[PDB]
Amino acid sequence: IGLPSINISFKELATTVKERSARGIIAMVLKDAKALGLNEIHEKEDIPVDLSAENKE
Amino acid sequence: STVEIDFEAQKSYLKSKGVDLSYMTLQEIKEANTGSKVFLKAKIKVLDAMEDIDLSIEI
Amino acid sequence: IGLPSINISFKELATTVKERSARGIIAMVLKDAKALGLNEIHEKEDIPVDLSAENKEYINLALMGNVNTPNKLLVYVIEGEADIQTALDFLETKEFNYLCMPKAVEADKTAIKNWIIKLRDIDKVKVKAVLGKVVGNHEGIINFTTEDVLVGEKKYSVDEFTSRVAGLIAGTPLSQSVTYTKLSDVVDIPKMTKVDAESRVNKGELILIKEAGAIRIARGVNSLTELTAEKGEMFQKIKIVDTLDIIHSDIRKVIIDDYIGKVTNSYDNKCLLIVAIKSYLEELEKSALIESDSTVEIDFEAQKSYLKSKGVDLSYMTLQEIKEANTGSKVFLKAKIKVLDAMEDIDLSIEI
Amino acid sequence: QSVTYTKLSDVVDIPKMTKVDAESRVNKGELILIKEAGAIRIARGVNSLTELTAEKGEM
Amino acid sequence: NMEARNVMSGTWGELWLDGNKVAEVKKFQAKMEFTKEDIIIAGQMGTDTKYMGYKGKGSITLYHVSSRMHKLIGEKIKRGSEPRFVAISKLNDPDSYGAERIAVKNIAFDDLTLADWEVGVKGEIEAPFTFTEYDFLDII
Amino acid sequence: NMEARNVMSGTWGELWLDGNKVAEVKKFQAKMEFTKEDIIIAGQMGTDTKYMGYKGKGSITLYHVSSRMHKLIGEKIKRGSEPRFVAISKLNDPDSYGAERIAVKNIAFDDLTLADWEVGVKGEIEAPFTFTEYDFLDII
Amino acid sequence: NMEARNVMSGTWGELWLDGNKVAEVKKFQAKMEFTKEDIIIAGQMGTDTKYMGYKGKGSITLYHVSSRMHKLIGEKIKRGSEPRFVAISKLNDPDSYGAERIAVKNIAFDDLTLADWEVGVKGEIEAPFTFTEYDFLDII
Amino acid sequence: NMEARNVMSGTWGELWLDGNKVAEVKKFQAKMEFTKEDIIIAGQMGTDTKYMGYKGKGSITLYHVSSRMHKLIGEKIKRGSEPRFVAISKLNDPDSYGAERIAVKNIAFDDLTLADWEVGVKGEIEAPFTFTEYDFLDII
Amino acid sequence: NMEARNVMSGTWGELWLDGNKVAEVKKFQAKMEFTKEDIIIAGQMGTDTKYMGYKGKGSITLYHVSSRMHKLIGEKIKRGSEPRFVAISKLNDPDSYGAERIAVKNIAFDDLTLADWEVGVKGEIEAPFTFTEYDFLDII
Repeated sequence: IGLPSINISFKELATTVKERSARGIIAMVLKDAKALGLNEIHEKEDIPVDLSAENKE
Repeated sequence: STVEIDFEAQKSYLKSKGVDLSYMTLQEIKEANTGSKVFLKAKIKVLDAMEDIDLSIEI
Repeated sequence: IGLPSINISFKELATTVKERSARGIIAMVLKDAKALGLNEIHEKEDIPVDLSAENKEYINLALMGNVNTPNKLLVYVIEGEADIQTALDFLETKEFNYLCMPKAVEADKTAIKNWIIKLRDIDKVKVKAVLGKVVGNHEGIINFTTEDVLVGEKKYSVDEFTSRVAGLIAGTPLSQSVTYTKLSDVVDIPKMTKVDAESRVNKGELILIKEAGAIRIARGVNSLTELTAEKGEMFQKIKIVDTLDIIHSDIRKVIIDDYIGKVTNSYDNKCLLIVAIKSYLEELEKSALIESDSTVEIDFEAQKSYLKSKGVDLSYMTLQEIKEANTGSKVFLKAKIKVLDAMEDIDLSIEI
Repeated sequence: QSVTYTKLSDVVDIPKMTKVDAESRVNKGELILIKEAGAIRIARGVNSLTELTAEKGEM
Repeated sequence: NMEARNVMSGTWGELWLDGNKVAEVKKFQAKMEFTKEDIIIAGQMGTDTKYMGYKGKGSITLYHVSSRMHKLIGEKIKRGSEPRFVAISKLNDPDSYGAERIAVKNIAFDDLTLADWEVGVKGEIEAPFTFTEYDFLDII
Repeated sequence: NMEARNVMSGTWGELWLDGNKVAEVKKFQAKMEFTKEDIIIAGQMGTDTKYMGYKGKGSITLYHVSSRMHKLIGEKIKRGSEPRFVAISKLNDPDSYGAERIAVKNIAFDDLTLADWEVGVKGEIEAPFTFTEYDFLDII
Repeated sequence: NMEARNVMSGTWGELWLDGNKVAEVKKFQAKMEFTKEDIIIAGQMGTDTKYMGYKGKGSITLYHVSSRMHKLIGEKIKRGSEPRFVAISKLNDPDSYGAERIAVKNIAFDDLTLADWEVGVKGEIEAPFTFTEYDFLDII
Repeated sequence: NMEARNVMSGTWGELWLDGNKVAEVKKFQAKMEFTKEDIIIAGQMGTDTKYMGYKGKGSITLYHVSSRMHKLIGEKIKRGSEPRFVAISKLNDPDSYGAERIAVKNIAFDDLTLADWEVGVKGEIEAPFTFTEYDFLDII
Repeated sequence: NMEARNVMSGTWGELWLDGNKVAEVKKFQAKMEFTKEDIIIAGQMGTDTKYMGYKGKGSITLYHVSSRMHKLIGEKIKRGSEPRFVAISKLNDPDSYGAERIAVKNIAFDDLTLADWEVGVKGEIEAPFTFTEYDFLDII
């Protein structure tokens, strides 16, 4: 369980992204020469690095 | 929290003594005589204390 | 009990003493073969006669403050032929703000630098050291680099004048900064050009300069030079870091004394903790150490992340239920504050 | 209450110990003292039980 | 989307005073009354108002089971030292949308009841107060 | 830990006046009403208060069985000598946590009822008073 | 030593006015209301009072069977001569400890009812008064 | 364009005196009274005036929390060396068009209050003054 | 830093006159009125002033409990030998920053009240005075 951790940290200012919606599912089919299969995507920050820039955008 | 009769332990004890469990009602098993033994079970919950704190201060 | 005493005596005027500061505790490590241990010094006259004269001058240097004398000096004495680690291990237990040691060498400065970085980053105790020639990349290290400081026809090296600097910093009220503070007792310093002073200040050094009038401090910077998104330019200033360390110490005291291991980790007790911290911040706002409109609240993103890391299913779970969910023995909070800087740079354009 | 972080005032000196070593000792099942600004204190109110099973949890 | 079950019942209220739970609480009230002053504008038939500030007023009622208020303020009031307090009120009805928790701060009580009893009547204590600040924790 | 049986019943009250037990007591009340004056602080929307002191007010009700009040004050009041008294109130409910006993001192009564009767109505006496000091003996 | 039977019943009251028995009396009341003025003492938080005097106030209610009050005061009041009276009230309950008899003196009535009647309502007369003196005869 | 919310409230006023902020300020006044002399012109029925100068008059009222005025002027006035001061007044109501900030210079106070206290009354200080110069910073 | 509790209450005032404590004091005043003469400078629209001196004025109010002022001054004033006094005023409110103690010296009273009574009114005495010197002991 480790030692007790009491950490008070100071840091510069930061922003907040928009809240999410539980409405809307889109199916998109694209042809690629690498990493064939089914890929579920939750956010645009996390897209697997295999796809081309053209398909990434 | 709850307290109740430990039905399964009573059944295992009754089996160990040699009584029949087929053609016996569940009420019949629950109220059966058990010599000098009493089988019970319960359920409780207990919470932890405060020992770790994270406070992130933006300046 | 004796006879009644009506004792009326006459004498000439006595020299006034500068007022004491409620803030600022200095620990200084000295070496002498005699009178070892820890000595607590309050006034300039109370100095154990067993120390050599040089150590007496070092203590007298640390006693002089800027606007007030430092609140307290803690003196630890070691004979020698031993590691400085022996004094550092003992000082790990005491409470102080600044650490200096007039006699040191490169490996000894390395020990002090590593020790203070360890305390600040791992042991979560905000302390600072004033060292002679150290290139620490930390806000906990103040690099005072000025050679051969002359006071009253004497020779002070860079490492042995840091007692005066530490007393100066500890003697300054929190609303002010040490930039352009003048040292009346200093008489001479080596010839220095403005371009060189600019370069040294840019590199993170605390230096003396000769300006209009007497000798004074150039700028109130730390040794920090590498700036990231989390750590901007404000972390380079001595005054800001002093305020932040005071906030850290006070909040830590409240938490450790009243809450750790004392109360069950339920949502009601978390709310009580939030109210306590908010009241402390309001107290700070009433003294103008920080600006108005500061906030404290539950850190929702961090709690969601912890709950997810434990295998909880955040599906059709209300935001209220997530906010109030049990989190073992952990608490996630966040806050916002604002601190202002001192006046240091002025442009005035005059049309004639 | 718990004895976690309870301070012992009359103690004034303790052998030095690094943080990773203290972590490892606590995870081994030992009650240890640690050094802090101010007095000395207990690290974590832990047992010597280390082998956990489906019937004996971390509580 | 509005149902009768959503209305909050006062039986699901809780109260902390000076950091301590008040198990014998009967009612809790806190309200900001605005100071408004009339201003007649030339050419306008309807009289308007200017907002100048507010006065915080409240009250607590308890069943008489202990000497809570006596211990809180009695000796200090006689010596000329007036204490100030923080109260936290929570309303969490299981059939409502959510919980409403509010901190009321800088509380100064209006009086102190030393004794109030009558034969055949159960004891209750009514304690009015004033206040100047507040904070929202968990609004709906 | 809060139970309905813990609430103190007024039937378990007793009263001493001028050192004598009052067996015919119906109710007893004593309260300190604080004097508070408004103070508006520049830059603050909520108006605060300053505590200036207090005024002690109380009352006693008795069944009419004797001429207790007449003997206590009647002849002295007419001559211009005003007497002052000490009262001790005790509340000791056997089902409560403990007892509450308070001495109320420097009592000055507000009036004197010489007669108040009506055909078909049982006699009662209400005696308001003021006071300035008190002591706690056996709080809960 | 306190029993419910000891409480005095108002049905056992009697009244004499101007030396004559009043058989039709319904209620009688007489009370001294003290004049008290606040005095704040330097260094004391509790406000004290100074006794300055009293004002006697009372009332009589009668069933309307005759013209008693008309004859007592009507002609004299119109001419500017105001009469003053003595009243004696006695309360003697056979189950009480003893009797209470008090003389109320220098009585001046507050008004005079010439007529007050309503169809379907039995007649009654309420006569308030003031007074300045009294004597105790047979207190308990 | 004009609405009741635009009227400036006095609660949003702040004051600096001799470089130091005074948090206990209750009110602030400063005004220039013009000196005018009548002049009758031959052939004209309406009498006109000639402007000759002005005299600056003002006042500050504070809650009594410290000995501010004593320290500012008491010792110097006794020795015969009169000090002069600068005051800055700011009025910044969030619902108004903007801020109004004014410096009032060469201030000479009219008197000094050593003590003014009464039992049951909170302490206040009134300090009138005269002045000759001013400057506009942030007009609307 | 500035809160309503810091305002000094007059109930915490105390007074010494000619070395003897005055327990019956109601209020105390002492103030220095400056003498100022107008001066118009050529080329300047704002008229300035020159400080010339001061006149000390004050007063004391007491509840009438004894013949204090009679004994202090009556016989001496008739013979033509005017006495002079020292007064010490102390204001020590427990909720304030600290105590304010001042000595007012060379006091000469303006009059002497031999009698002032009215039926139904409690007695009070007002005693104005003049003074020339003072000293600060315990400023804030």
